[PDB]
Amino acid sequence: GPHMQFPVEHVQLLCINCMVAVGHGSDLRKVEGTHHVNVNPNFSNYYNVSRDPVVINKVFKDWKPGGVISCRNCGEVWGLQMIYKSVKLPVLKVRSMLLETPQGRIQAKKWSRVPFSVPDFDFLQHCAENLSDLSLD
Ligand SMILES: [Zn+2]
Repeated sequence: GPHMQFPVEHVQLLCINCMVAVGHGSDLRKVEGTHHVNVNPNFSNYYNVSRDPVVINKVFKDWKPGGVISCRNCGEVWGLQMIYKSVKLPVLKVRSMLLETPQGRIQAKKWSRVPFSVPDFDFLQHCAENLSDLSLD
């Protein structure tokens, strides 16, 4: 029915091209609402960084560029890898990614249409998971 509803837990990160699931739509996040980046350690296996170092128009401050990302399952260049506070966050598109839902797959060209939710990168956690200066127990 109406009320286009699609939970992240229901939305999986796949390759519109491949479509084998390169991640989860509930494992990705946003960065200062500038560019969506799906965080995942096993993602490095789902993509290969180009040879060249930085290949972008200009460089950013809030974060630095990385390497051109390309779905290893297929190759469809997602974009480039971005680092922030020492966090490898791949910057993919919305047209290169597929949102597998129990209501039907969805492929947008703008995250502005993304059905699932995309929370910003919780640095507090990543910091609490990278520092652990708080506690372990
Ligand atoms: Zn691919």
